[PDB]
This record gives sequence, structure tokens and C-alpha cells, in this order.
Amino acid sequence: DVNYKMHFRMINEQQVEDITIDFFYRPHTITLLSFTIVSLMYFAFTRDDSVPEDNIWRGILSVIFFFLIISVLAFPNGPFTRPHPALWRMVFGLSVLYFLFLVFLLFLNFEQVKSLMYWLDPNLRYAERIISHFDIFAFGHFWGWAMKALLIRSYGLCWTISITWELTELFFMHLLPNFAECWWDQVILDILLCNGGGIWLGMVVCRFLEMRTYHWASFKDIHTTTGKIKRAVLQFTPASWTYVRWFDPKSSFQRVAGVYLFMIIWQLTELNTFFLKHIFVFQASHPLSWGRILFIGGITAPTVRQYYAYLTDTQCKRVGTQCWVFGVIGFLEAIVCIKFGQDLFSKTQILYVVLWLLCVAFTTFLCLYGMIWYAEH
Amino acid sequence: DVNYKMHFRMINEQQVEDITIDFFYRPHTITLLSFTIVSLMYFAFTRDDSVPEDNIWRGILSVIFFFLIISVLAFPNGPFTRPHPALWRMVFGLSVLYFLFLVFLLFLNFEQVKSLMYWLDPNLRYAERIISHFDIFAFGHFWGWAMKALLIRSYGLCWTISITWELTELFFMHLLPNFAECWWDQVILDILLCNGGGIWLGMVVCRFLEMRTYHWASFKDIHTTTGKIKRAVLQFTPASWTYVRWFDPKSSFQRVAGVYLFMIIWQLTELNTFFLKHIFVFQASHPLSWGRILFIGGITAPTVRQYYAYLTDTQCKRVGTQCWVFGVIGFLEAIVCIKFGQDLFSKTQILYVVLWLLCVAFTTFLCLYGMIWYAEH
Ligand SMILES: CCCCCCCC/C=C/CCCCCCCC(=O)O[C@H](COC(=O)CCCCCCCCCCCCCCC)COP(=O)([O-])OCC[N+](C)(C)C
Ligand SMILES: CCCCCCCC/C=C/CCCCCCCC(=O)O[C@H](COC(=O)CCCCCCCCCCCCCCC)COP(=O)([O-])OCC[N+](C)(C)C
Ligand SMILES: CCCCCCCC/C=C\CCCCCCCC(=O)O[C@H](COC(=O)CCCCCCCCCCCCCCC)COP(=O)([O-])OCC[N+](C)(C)C
Ligand SMILES: CCCCCCCC/C=C\CCCCCCCC(=O)O[C@H](COC(=O)CCCCCCCCCCCCCCC)COP(=O)([O-])OCC[N+](C)(C)C
Ligand SMILES: CCCCCC(=O)OC[C@H](COP(=O)(O)OC[C@H](N)C(=O)O)OC(=O)CCCCC
Ligand SMILES: CCCCCC(=O)OC[C@H](COP(=O)(O)OC[C@H](N)C(=O)O)OC(=O)CCCCC
Ligand SMILES: CCCCCC(=O)OC[C@H](COP(=O)(O)OC[C@H](N)C(=O)O)OC(=O)CCCCC
Ligand SMILES: CCCCCC(=O)OC[C@H](COP(=O)(O)OC[C@H](N)C(=O)O)OC(=O)CCCCC
Ligand SMILES: CCCCCCCCCCCCCC
Ligand SMILES: CCCCCCCCCCCCCC
Ligand SMILES: CCCCCCCCCCCC
Ligand SMILES: [Ca+2]
Ligand SMILES: [Ca+2]
Repeated sequence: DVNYKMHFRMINEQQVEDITIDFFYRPHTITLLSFTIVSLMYFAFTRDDSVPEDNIWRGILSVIFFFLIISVLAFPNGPFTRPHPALWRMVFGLSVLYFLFLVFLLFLNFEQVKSLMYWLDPNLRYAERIISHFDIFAFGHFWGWAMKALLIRSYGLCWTISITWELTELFFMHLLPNFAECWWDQVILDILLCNGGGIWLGMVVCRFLEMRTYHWASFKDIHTTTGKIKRAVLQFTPASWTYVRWFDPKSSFQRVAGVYLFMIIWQLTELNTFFLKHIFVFQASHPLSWGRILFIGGITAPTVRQYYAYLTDTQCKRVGTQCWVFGVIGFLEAIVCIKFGQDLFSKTQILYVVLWLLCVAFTTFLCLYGMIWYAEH
Repeated sequence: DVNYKMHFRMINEQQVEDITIDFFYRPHTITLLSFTIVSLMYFAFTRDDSVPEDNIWRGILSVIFFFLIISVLAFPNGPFTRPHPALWRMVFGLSVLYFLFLVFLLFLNFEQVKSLMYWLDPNLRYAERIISHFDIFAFGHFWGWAMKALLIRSYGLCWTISITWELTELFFMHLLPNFAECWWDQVILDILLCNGGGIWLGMVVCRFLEMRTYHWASFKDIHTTTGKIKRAVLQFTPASWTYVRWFDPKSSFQRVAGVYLFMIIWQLTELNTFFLKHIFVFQASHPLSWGRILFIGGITAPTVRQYYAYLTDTQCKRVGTQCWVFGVIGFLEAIVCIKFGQDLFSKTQILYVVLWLLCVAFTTFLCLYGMIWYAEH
């Protein structure tokens, strides 16, 4: 049990190894205690609070900001400790904020949630060819897969969900009347280039990042300025890379069904994005659209490394807190879509979702066979 | 530094020693995840959301409850580990909730805060002799002083602050026109009977608890039913008692100033209560008054034991998170009272507060002399 509680602190609160500059890792909470009071003193005595509309906004911004300060002192930093552990306590701080925001939304009705969205943005109330298709969103979609494949470390897992989702969005665009997106948009442009190009780049880096000899000289020791610039910049890159093996030839029925649940919660988070944008009508350029995608993308990096650790390591015996929070967020967003999306379906079929369930297991079982046989040949 | 980071986890997250019934200390976070998802599914698909006020109220309640659930998984449990550490993680979660609520209030104006209070309770908008004086509030004050003296473990500190605060409240009742509370009420009945009896009982229980031989037989091992009942009931009592010595004959200027700051913040936490209750006019029977007092009293129990540990232990090098949160709460309440209390003073004097500052140091210096000389005689 000494290992069973120590192995959780390698998942939940990964510690910094080989600290040389100790100014960056010594707490100053009393100075943080003195900063918050003087910060709020300036805002409680000099800010003009004569308008009620801008008082609620700045109060919300301050609650979010000062919850990030509390998260630095009290929240776990995941299995990541670069560039600083505190930047991952502040990402876990936003996960809890977004989790509790969804808990609130389940208890409202559609007229209150729509009135809430219009408060955030009043403009929401009133609302060759292939080359032009590539926009700033296609760049984000390419780098989303180049980051997912960086952590999943599998062609079979990433192409299984790249293909199934694009097939689903092609099918789910039967309801959407106005868009004229032809099938090649999400079967040739997306599956091949935006996804496969992203998947290829992400899996190419994993080979590089995991075969690299991680030798980290201290910043003070380097004498040449170009080395100091190299060392300063290299702080924002991983200090080590885990060797990921989702499947084993002797993998049990528990492990095989732990990668099956992994690729259902993965695809659940893609139905959340599709329906939240459709139930609450906002354009893809709105910060509610790509601001949420960036935040969920930031959460995913420590969640994939904590679900993998729990699933495989036999001395873990607890699932990391960030993976727990990414579990409620992904499940609650579906309940939000079912509750408020009671109207945009009349006779629509869940059978495709049921059919998607089988075609995922069909591809995990084929993945195990293609790797069990791989040892033989 | 191995001790400098280990000594913080004896303050922040005190671990349970000698666990025999392991059902009470084995996490089930995935079962917690399933419970939260099913509960929110039931409340999202079954609750009638046709009234907005009830929707907002139930959303607030659910957010508080699920923040408590998050705190059970991700927040430190103080130096206390009885009856369960989770019941102190939840207290810390409530502390953070209140801290952020205070952060929000600084950015509103008085009309918005009054509207919020009226939303919380619409009834707030429209709003021999000694034997009759003793009410449930007097009983609560007596038990609060008993609990305080249970942790401070000092007649000098407790009597100093009791006397100073009673004098301050007697003085501050110069502004209060309607109340006819004569000086005897808060110079004899309060100082002697309620406060004095509480202090006496607290110090008697300190003497009993710190001289007790803490031997904890496992619940399963006891065979007699009365012994099992005693062991079950005894779980809600401290498993050990720290020997508290605020002053030493060789105590430096740092320690003396630390006790001075301790008592200054202690009296600030009473100015906060007085001025909050007077600025936001609600009766002492309203839950906003005694609920807040109960919550601050619950916070105080680990805050005192963490401030003492930081102040005296020389290997601590960090102040516990509950102490940090109590500090921000105590300072932010004062800032709130200053911001919204800009009107109920015209020519009133801070000199008494300044005079109170000297008469506290006068009584710390006299406390050290009365104990430095104590060794000689
Ligand atoms: C409407 C729909 C219609 C059709 C629906 C039909 C649905 C069909 C139903 C599908 C469900 C199938 C479930 C099968 C589960 C088998 C058990 C299993 O493998 O357990 C474990 C893994 O599993 C876990 O327990 C992991 C934690 C899970 C909870 C956190 C979620 C966070 C998600 C984050 C996802 C991130 C995604 C990121 C994407 C980029 C392994 O077994 P174990 O022995 O416990 O493990 C041994 C190791 N220890 C314990 C010794 C350490
Ligand atoms: C308007 C008014 C008008 C007139 C105003 C005038 C005001 C006049 C101004 C008075 C202020 C005087 C302050 C002097 C402080 C000297 C330094 C000192 O003693 O430091 C330390 C203690 O002090 C700390 O640092 C403790 C942490 C403080 C922050 C947490 C707050 C939570 C409160 C919770 C209170 C709970 C209350 C509960 C009540 C029931 C000790 O020195 P050190 O060497 O750091 O310690 C050695 C130990 N280590 C470091 C090795 C471990
Ligand atoms: C929070 C948890 C959820 C995560 C994302 C969830 C998805 C939601 C994400 C983003 C959408 C948020 C709404 C923005 C669109 C509304 C219209 C608009 O332009 O508003 C703009 C918002 O401009 C701002 O100032 C926004 C500030 C940030 C918002 C919260 C994220 C915290 C990140 C902290 C990161 C810290 C570091 C982290 C670790 C490194 C400007 O407003 P405006 O149009 O001029 O009108 C303003 C006045 N009213 C009308 C609004 C009253
Ligand atoms: C939270 C952080 C701050 C702490 C305290 C700060 C001080 C504030 C404290 C208490 C004051 C709260 C307001 C209550 C008075 C208003 C009028 C009234 O009677 O309201 C009642 C409130 O009844 C409830 O249901 C209250 C639920 C609890 C509230 C939060 C505390 C969480 C404790 C969790 C402890 C868990 C375990 C902890 C560890 C073991 C009933 O309402 P009503 O009159 O019928 O009208 C209802 C409808 N409207 C009008 C309200 C819309
Ligand atoms: C702005 C600073 C640029 C970078 C300046 C710089 O020299 O960084 C070095 C520091 C610490 O580096 P060490 O070599 O002491 O620890 C190394 C440790 N064992 C490890 O490899 O993890 O990095 C940070 O904390 C960066 C905080 C970034 C804050 C955003
Ligand atoms: C400004 C921030 C820039 C991004 C900062 C950055 O690169 O660090 C993020 C982490 C760093 O990994 P560690 O060395 O802390 O953990 C090591 C552990 N054994 C492991 O498996 O990595 O890696 C990623 O998630 C890389 C994907 C990008 C995620 C956004
Ligand atoms: C309702 C249960 C009544 C009490 C039933 C009972 O038998 O309690 C024993 C348990 C654990 O007691 P142990 O002897 O295993 O540990 C002892 C440990 N080393 C120590 O001394 O701290 O206490 C709780 O967790 C109580 C949780 C209360 C949850 C509110
Ligand atoms: C339902 C809850 C009932 C109250 C539960 C209860 O009595 O436990 C609270 C703690 C228990 O102390 P521990 O044994 O965990 O810590 C031991 C550590 N070395 C120490 O110094 O105590 O003690 C107090 O604060 C007592 C004051 C009352 C506080 C309200
Ligand atoms: C881990 C990454 C977290 C980043 C949070 C994303 C929030 C972006 C908000 C953008 C709002 C822009 C308003 C004009
Ligand atoms: C550590 C103790 C925490 C207790 C929280 C106190 C909150 C009480 C609220 C009572 C409201 C009653 C409304 C009728
Ligand atoms: C009209 C389209 C606007 C898209 C803005 C994208 C901003 C990307 C910021 C990325 C930060 C990491
Ligand atoms: Ca697509
Ligand atoms: Ca009084």
C-alpha cells in the first residue's frame, strides 16, 4: 500500500526532478496572500461601480482569476511538470470551473440558458475551391490531431476515430438544411489531409520524442548565450516521454475493454462539440466555439497520460483527478445536449450511434489481431 | 528540504495512522463519478424547470454540493484527521466558496448587494432580567469561547481579546441609537459569565485532553456492545492533542510579532462580524448571521492549529492552505465592510482601533514578562 499511495502521486502530483534554479520552485504564499489583498483593495476603492452591467462582468473575471490563484496552492498538477507545475494546477482549476458551470446549466431551462448566452454576447441574439476550404480552423484541426496522436501513440486508434467521426458528421449533416458541404469535405479533405496529415505528424514526433536522450543541463551552467536561449526555450518541451503500449498479446479482457471505453469517451467528446454548436446556435468563429475546443484540448494532454497510467499500471489503484474531471465534463456535456436538444430531433435514429458502437469494437478486435499476429510475422 | 516538504504535509494533509477498518479509507472515485452522472441525469430529465427562480436556487445548491464532492477528491484536509479527513476537505471547500463569494462582492455596488440579499430572503427587504438575557445566542457564545480556548490554550490571550472586544463593542454602541443595552450587558454578563465560563471550560478540557493517554483499540476487536458504542462515539473526538506554548523565555522578536499578528487578526474577525451585521441589516436570528458564525468557527479549528505550527516549528517553511484562506477571508470581509460602510460614519474615530492596537501589545509584553518571571518564581 506504500506503493499504492505513492503511485497515485506520480499520476496526480508529479514532482520536479533535479531542481537547480530554486527561485522558480519555492512557495511565497504569504506574498501571494499580501498581493491579493492589495490587488482587491485597489479595485474595491478606486473602481467606479456606477453601472450594474460591468460590475457583474468584472466580478466574474475576478472570481475566475482568484480561483486560479487558489488552484496554484491547492490543486494537483497532473503527471506533467513542464514548463511549470503551476500552469497545470491552473488548467485543472479551469476544469473544475467548467465542470460546475455545466452542473448549473442542467437545472436551468432553455430560455434561461439562451438568455445567459445573449448576456455573454448580445450579437448572438440577432444571429481552387479546396484551397479556399483551408482556413484558420483547418490549421487548428490539423494541430488537434497532431497533438492527439502525440499522446495516444497509435495509428489504429487514431484512424479508427478519425474515420468513424467523419462518417458520423457526414451522416449527422442530414438534419442540417442550409450547409451544402459535399461528402468530399469530410471524407477526402478531412480524413486524408487534415486528420491523416495531423496523425502522421503527431506520430512522427512520438518516435523522435521517445528515442531522445533527455539530458537537461542547468541554465546557470551554460556559458554561451545561444545555449542559454536554447535552454530557456527548451523548458516549454517535455522533459521525458512515456513509452505507450495500449495493447499486449496477453492483454486481459479488462485491458481490452479499457481501450474500448477510451474510444467511446473520445467519440463522446466529439458529439458534445457537434451538438453544443448546433443546439446553441453560434458560429465556429465565436469564442464559445474555439475557446471551448482549446480548453478541452489543453485538458486532454494530462488526461490521456492519466487514463493510460491507470489502465496499464497494476500498482496504481486510483484514477487521476484530471481524468476524473474530464470524465464528468464529457458526460455532462452530453446530458446538456440531450436536455436542450429535445426539439431538433423528431424521428432521428440512435441506430447509427448503436452501429458506431459495434464498428468500434470491430476495430479494437481487429487491432489486437493485427498486433498479436505481428509478433508471429 | 526533505523535511521542509514533509513538514508541510503534516500541516496541510495530515494522514490517518493505524487504519484497521480499511473500508472507510479506500477511494471509490469511479463509483463517485457514476453516482454524480446518474444523479445529474435524474435531475436533468425529471425535474420540472418551468419556474426560473427555483431553477437558479437549485442550480446554486447543486453547484455547492458538487464543489464539496470535488473538494473531497482534490483539497487538503488540514492537520485534522477525525472523524474523517473528507469532512475537513469539505470544510476547506466551503472556505474557498466563501472566499470567492467575497471576491465577487467587492466589484458590485451597495444596491446590487442589497438586491442579492433580498433575493436570498425577501423578508429582509421589509425589515430576572439577567435570566431573560441568556438565550440560545448566549449559549452559542459560551460554546464558541470554549472551543476557542480549547485551541489557543491560554488564559492570557483569550482574556485579553475577550476584554478588548467587549470594550470595543461597548464603545461602538455609541452609534447604535435604538438598542438600550446597558454597559453591564457587555461588561459583566459577557466578560465574566459567558466569555469567562467558556474560557474556563475550554482550558479545563485542554488540561484533560493533553494529559490523556490516547490508546485506540480497533472497532472490530472490542467484543462488548457497550465498548463498541464507546469506540463508535469516540471517533468524533480528537485522536491526539498538541502541547501548545505560544511564548518562550528565549522567544525572538519574530515569535512575539507572530503572536501579535495572531491576536490582531483574531480581533479583526470580530470587527468583521459586527460591521457586516450592522451594514447589511439583518437580525441575529437570520441564518446569514449564525450560519456565518458557525462556518467561521468550523474554519477556525484547523486554522489555529496551522498558524501555531507555522509560527513555532522551525522546519515548516510554509503556511497551511486553510490558514491562508482564513486570512484572505478575514481581510476581505474587512474590505467589504469598509467599502459598503462608507455611509454609517461621519466623524467617527479610528483612534480607538489605534488605541486598541497599543493595548494589545501592552498585554503581549505583559504576558511575556509574567511568564519569563514565572520560571524564576
Ligand atoms: C447513447 C449511446 C448508445 C450506445 C452506448 C453503448 C455503450 C457500450 C458500453 C461501453 C462501456 C464499456 C466499459 C468497459 C470498462 C471495463 C473496465 C476497465 O477496463 O477498467 C479499467 C480501465 O477503465 C477504468 O476504470 C478507467 C477509468 C474510467 C473512468 C474515468 C473516465 C475518464 C475518461 C477519459 C477519456 C479520455 C479521452 C481523451 C480523448 C482524446 C481497467 O481494468 P482494471 O482492472 O480496473 O485496471 C487495472 C489497473 N489497476 C486498477 C490495477 C490500476
Ligand atoms: C485599521 C487598523 C489600524 C491600526 C493597524 C495597525 C496594525 C499593526 C501591524 C501588525 C502586523 C505585525 C506583523 C508582524 C509579523 C512578523 C513576522 C512573523 O511573526 O512571522 C512568523 C509568523 O507569522 C506568519 O508569517 C504567519 C502567517 C501569516 C499569514 C497568515 C494569516 C492567517 C491568519 C490566521 C489567524 C487565525 C485567527 C483565529 C482566531 C480565533 C514568524 O516568523 P518566521 O521566522 O516567519 O517564523 C518562523 C517559523 N518558520 C518560518 C521557520 C516556519
Ligand atoms: C473558465 C473555464 C472554462 C474554459 C473555457 C470554456 C469555454 C468558454 C471560453 C470562452 C468564451 C468566453 C466568452 C467570450 C465571448 C463573448 C463575447 C466576447 O467577445 O467577450 C469578450 C470576453 O473577453 C474576456 O475578457 C474573456 C475572459 C476569459 C473568459 C473565461 C476564460 C478564462 C481563461 C483564463 C486562462 C488563464 C490561464 C490558464 C492556464 C494557463 C469581451 O467582452 P465584450 O464582447 O467586449 O463584452 C463584455 C461584457 N459582457 C457583455 C460579456 C458582459
Ligand atoms: C457555502 C459557503 C459559505 C458558508 C456559510 C456562509 C454564511 C451563509 C450561510 C447561510 C445563509 C444561507 C441563506 C439562508 C437564509 C435565506 C432564507 C432561508 O431561509 O433560506 C433557506 C435556505 O435553505 C437552504 O437550503 C440553504 C442551503 C445551505 C446554504 C449554503 C451553505 C452550505 C452548507 C453545506 C454544509 C455541508 C457539510 C459541510 C462539512 C460537514 C430556505 O430558502 P427559503 O426561505 O424557503 O427560500 C428559498 C428560495 N430563495 C428565495 C432562496 C431563492
Ligand atoms: C520564463 C522562464 C524561462 C526559462 C528560464 C529558465 O532558466 O528556466 C529554468 C527553470 C528551472 O530550471 P532548473 O534547471 O532549475 O530545473 C529543471 C527541472 N528539473 C526540469 O527539467 O523540469 O524553469 C522554470 O521553472 C521555467 C518556468 C516557466 C514559467 C512560465
Ligand atoms: C505554453 C505551454 C506549451 C506546452 C508545454 C509543453 O510542451 O509541456 C507540456 C507537457 C510537458 O511534459 P512534462 O515534461 O511535464 O511531462 C513528461 C511526461 N512524462 C510526458 O509523458 O510528457 O507535454 C505535453 O503535454 C506536450 C504536448 C503539448 C500539450 C499542450
Ligand atoms: C458512522 C461511523 C461511526 C464509527 C464507526 C467505526 O468503527 O469507526 C471506525 C472507523 C475507522 O476506524 P479504524 O479503527 O479503522 O481507524 C482509526 C484511525 N486510525 C483513527 O483513530 O483516526 O472510523 C471512521 O472512519 C469513522 C468515519 C465517520 C464518518 C462520518
Ligand atoms: C461532527 C464533528 C464533531 C467534531 C469532531 C472532532 O472532535 O474532531 C475535530 C478535531 C479532531 O482532531 P484530530 O484527532 O483529527 O487531530 C488531532 C490534532 N493533533 C489536534 O491537535 O487535535 O478536533 C477538534 O478540532 C476539536 C474541537 C472541535 C472542532 C469543531
Ligand atoms: C489549456 C488552455 C486553456 C486556454 C483557455 C481558452 C480560453 C480562450 C478565451 C478566448 C476569448 C476571446 C474573446 C475575444
Ligand atoms: C464547519 C461547519 C459548517 C456548517 C455550515 C453552516 C451553514 C448553515 C446554514 C443554515 C441555514 C438554515 C436556513 C433555514
Ligand atoms: C475569424 C476567425 C478568428 C479565429 C481566431 C483564432 C485565435 C487563435 C489563438 C490561439 C492561442 C493559442
Ligand atoms: Ca469534421
Ligand atoms: Ca458581545
